This record gives sequence, structure tokens and C-alpha cells, in this order.
Amino acid sequence: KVQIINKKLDLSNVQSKCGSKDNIK
Amino acid sequence: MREIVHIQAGQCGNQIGAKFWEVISDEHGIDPTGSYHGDSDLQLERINVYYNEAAGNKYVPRAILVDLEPGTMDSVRSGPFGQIFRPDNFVFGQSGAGNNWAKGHYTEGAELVDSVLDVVRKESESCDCLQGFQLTHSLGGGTGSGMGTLLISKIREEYPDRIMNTFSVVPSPKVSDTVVEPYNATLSVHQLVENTDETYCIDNEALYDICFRTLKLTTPTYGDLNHLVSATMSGVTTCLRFPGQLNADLRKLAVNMVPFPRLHFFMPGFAPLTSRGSQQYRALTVPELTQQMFDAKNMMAACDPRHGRYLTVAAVFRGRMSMKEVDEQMLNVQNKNSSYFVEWIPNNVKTAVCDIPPRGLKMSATFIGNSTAIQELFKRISEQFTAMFRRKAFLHWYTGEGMDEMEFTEAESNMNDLVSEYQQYQ
Ligand SMILES: Nc1nc2c(ncn2[C@@H]2O[C@H](COP(=O)(O)OP(=O)(O)O)[C@@H](O)[C@H]2O)c(=O)[nH]1
Repeated sequence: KVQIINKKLDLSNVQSKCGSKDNIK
Repeated sequence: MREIVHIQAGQCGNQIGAKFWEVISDEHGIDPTGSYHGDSDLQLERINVYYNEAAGNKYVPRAILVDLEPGTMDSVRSGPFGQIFRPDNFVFGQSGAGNNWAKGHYTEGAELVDSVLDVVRKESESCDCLQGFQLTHSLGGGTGSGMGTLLISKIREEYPDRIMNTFSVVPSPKVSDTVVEPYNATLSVHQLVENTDETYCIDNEALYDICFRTLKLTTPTYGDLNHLVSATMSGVTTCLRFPGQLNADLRKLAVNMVPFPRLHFFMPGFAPLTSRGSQQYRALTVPELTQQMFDAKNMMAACDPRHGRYLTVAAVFRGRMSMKEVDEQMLNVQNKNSSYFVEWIPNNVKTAVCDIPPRGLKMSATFIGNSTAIQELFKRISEQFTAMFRRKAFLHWYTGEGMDEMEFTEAESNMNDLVSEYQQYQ
């Protein structure tokens, strides 16, 4: 009467941190 | 009469100035101990121009050595002529620059420049007639660039009527020695264009090309390139030390060579240059020197002068020569190649003749040209700087010390305005 501990894992939406485009304008 | 205070900053500057002082000590017959053991009265006639006389037949080179890392100065002290400098003038820190102009200009330079300036003032108070300051430094090295800009600003503020001459090593068009060379070069020019009187642009790439093609050297070192640069430096001020048929000091050079106050960057040259074997095959004449000087392959700045026009040309000759010979050669040069000089300046060439040739030569000549083609170098620097700055490449290293984006933006604007001015006058 057991069930495996499986979780739905996702890194859904991760943005970059280095502002490599901040001076693109 | 006139005197010169030699300032020597950065690793590049320290090495170049060590070779320069070796050459100067050789020209005046001064052994590594400082005791004069020459053979001519002219060696002592104007020995005061670079040396203070410490009683005991010994002379001390009026040089000031600046760095943020003690290794280069240790090598200088331990090497040949290391004892020739009075140890009072070795002013060095401990942190180092790390090729960060912001660091060397705002933090480590801000800490060390007070001692540097105290040494400068002490050396200047001993002068009878101070004429100009010489700074030997590279534009890429953090120590060189930052200390140079800061110290030049300070000295210009202290002595506004003295001549500020600098011999700067400029970035190469093909191979970079430092990843952040563009930021340092741009921020250095942004102050050199404002505070200096004249700057000689020497590129290591052109030095390699010359020493390989002309001198036929297969294993050139920094010592050989520094020997060439030092020969040029000595030819620049040979007129301040020895008599001649037509002498020109630093003030006449600065007046004749700078038509407008902001267009004060020059491409130096030298002649004669020969391999050892070819010396027995070519006669040494004034036409030969004139042909070697006005040649694109003999320009120590990585820029073909045939892509622009000259504003003015300085040609200082050394050794016994006929005045009519040099005059005829200069007239022929101006007449045959009139298309490479601006139409609004007649009589583009100012000359001078020193009667003492370099040791081992019958005659020589030093070239100093103000060519509008250096807009190529400045435009390349501006383009690479823009390419790096558009993506904040390595920007945080400079911002952390205290610089903001406004300073980089103003530096870029000033660089582009200088390029636009050169384009206007071409
Ligand atoms: N002409 C010449 N250039 C040098 C010499 N040593 C280093 N350089 C140049 O200086 C740059 C290195 O910067 P450097 O002055 O050593 O770094 P710093 O210690 O932060 O000032 C490189 O682009 C080299 O080409 C030298 O002896 N002669």
C-alpha cells in the first residue's frame, strides 16, 4: 500500500542576471 | 641653462626609461658608478640638463620612478646602472594596478601621487631653469595609464607654463596585449588631450615590423625595441645638450609641431637603420637619411601616413652636414610629394642640425611628423571601445571603484570629437 515519491519538477521561467543587453540601446 | 625632469611610470615606462638612461649615460661618458670618465668637454658642458652633480665627481640622473608594484623597480635596482639612481626617487606602492585604469587613477594613484608629487617638487626646486617634464609610460598598463593621467593633471596644475611631453605606447592594430586595452586607452586619451603639450605615439607592432624587415633581427626583445625608442628619445633632445649649426629646443618643437592645441599627437621615426651585414653595402648620406625618414615602412606608429596629409614635419639631424644639402633634400621632398601635405600650410618642414652624431655613426636623423592619418588609430580605438561598451564588457571592474557611465560616455564623446576635428582639417 505504497506509492513512489515522484514529483513534477520544473524550472519554469528563469531570466538571465547579467545585464548584457542593458546598453544595447 | 634649461633642465628636464624625467618621470618614468609603469612597467613599460620603467623598462623604456632604464634603456634610455643607459643610452644617456653612454653619450655623456658616465660609467655605472656615476663618476665621469668621458673624453670630451661637451659631455660635461650640458650634463646638468639631465644630471644633478653630487659632490665627488659623481652625477645623479634627474629621474623619478613611479609604479604600484615593486617587482619592476627591484629588477631596475638589481640590474645594470641600478645604482646610478639616487635611491631617494624610487616611489612605489604595494597593491598594483591590475590593468584597471579606474583603480590606478582613483584609489591607488590617489594614495601614491602625494609622495610622487613631493619627489617631483624636490627635484624641481633644485633646477636652475626648468624647461619641461618627460613622462615615459604605456597607455594599456593600469599603472602607466592611471598614474600618468593623474600625475600629468597634478603637475600641469602646479606648473602651468612648463612643457609636458609624453612618450606613450599605443595599442596595436592586430594583436592586443590586454583584454581591457580599449577602456584604459580611451580614458587615458580623454585626459592626455586636455593636459599634455605633445605625445609621441609609438606602437610595438611597428617596432617589430621595422626591426624584422630593416634590421633583419630574428629574435628581437623588449630591450631592442627599447633601444630604438631610446635612440629616438635622445635624438629628440640632442639640441638641449650639444652645440650645432641650427639648434631647436623643446619650446620651438612644441610651437612648430602643434598647429592647433588639440592636434598634438605625432608619429616618430628614425634613420639610419640597417642590418649588420648591409652596413658595408650602403653609403651614409643626407639623401639616404631623407629617403629613409619619409617612408611608410620606417614609421614607428602603426599607421600608413599616405592615407592622410601632414600638418607639419620636424626633422632634427645629427652629425656634420651641409646646410644646403638638407635644404635641397627637404625642398625635393615637399615638391615631389606635395599631395600629402595640407594646402593651408606652406613650408611644412622645420629642421635643426646638431653637430654631435650618435656613437658609432657618421650622421643620423630623427623624424617627428604630425600626420592627419592618426585618425585611423583613434577611430579604431573608438570603434572597439563602442563595441565593448555596448554590452557592458568588463564595465563592473571600473564601476566598482567609483567610475560611472557618464565618465565613459564623455570620454567616448571627446574621442569622437577629436576624430571629427582631424577629419575636418584633412
Ligand atoms: N615599448 C615597450 N612596451 C612595453 C614594455 N613592457 C611592456 N610594454 C607594453 O605595455 C603593455 C603592458 O602594460 P604594463 O605597463 O606592463 O602594465 P602596468 O604594470 O599596469 O603599467 C603591453 O601592451 C606591452 O606591449 C617595454 O619594455 N617596452
